[PDB]
Amino acid sequence: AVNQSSSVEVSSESYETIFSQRIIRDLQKELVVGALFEELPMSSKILTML
Amino acid sequence: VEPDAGKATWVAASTYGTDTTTGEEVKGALKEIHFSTYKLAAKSFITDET
Repeated sequence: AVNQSSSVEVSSESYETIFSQRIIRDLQKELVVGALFEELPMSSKILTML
Repeated sequence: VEPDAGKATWVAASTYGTDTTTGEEVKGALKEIHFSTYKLAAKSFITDET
């Protein structure tokens, strides 16, 4: 398997292989409802108007 | 390789004339010892993948 040959030369089991420090990610769904509508600033708790 | 004894027979001393005994010993006898040579051998391989 990983442990190949076995007649006759020196070969190991696992943890021989090089590892990588980069991270990959799939193509996530686009962001649109969270970044479309206008902000209204407030400064209390409730806002009232007529 | 040589051999050793070699037994000279003593003479009672009644007679003269020479008139000498000598134990009848082999004048030149030698022993050959012969040597022989063995061979240790081994083999190892390396597969083109490891």
